[PDB]
Amino acid sequence: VNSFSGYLKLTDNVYIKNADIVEEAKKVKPTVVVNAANVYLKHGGGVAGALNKATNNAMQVESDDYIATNGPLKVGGSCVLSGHNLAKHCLHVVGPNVNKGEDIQLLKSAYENFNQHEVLLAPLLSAGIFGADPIHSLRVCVDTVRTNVYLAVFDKNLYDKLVSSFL
Ligand SMILES: c1coc(CNc2ncnc3nc[nH]c23)c1
Repeated sequence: VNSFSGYLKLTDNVYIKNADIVEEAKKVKPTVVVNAANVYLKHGGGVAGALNKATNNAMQVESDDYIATNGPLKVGGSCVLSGHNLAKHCLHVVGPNVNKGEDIQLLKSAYENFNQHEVLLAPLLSAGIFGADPIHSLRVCVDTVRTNVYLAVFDKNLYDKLVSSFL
């Protein structure tokens, strides 16, 4: 049993809810929240801008030190940093950005990072400001992630379309 409430069960391991990921993290304080990161960990907008704002910019300060030491992530890659006031850990995952011309085949590699964690609160990778089709992102998630993933989809309209169209 875990603390996640109000989710629709899609599969053995994948759950979904119309919820802003920021407010969900603050309520649950999950072990792992996933950020929709870019390779520079520049948390300007979308999910990343919203979680960084909720940490009062502490996520960005930690991220800048990480990049100064290690250099940029890979598209499809990840790193584990603090969850600050939102979670124990934040898993920063880089899905391909269609609005930068990145290979959508990298979306499966991105979701494979989730398998290193038993339970996660996450957004749909490459959705929102990253330009991919969220229906596709949900299909790759279900077909790639084997650990228990709780998805927070804020756009009520999109949530209803994801559920209605789910095979
Ligand atoms: C209300 C509208 O957006 C938010 C911040 N959370 C958020 N932003 C963007 N994409 C999201 N996906 C889940 N939660 C998200 C709150």
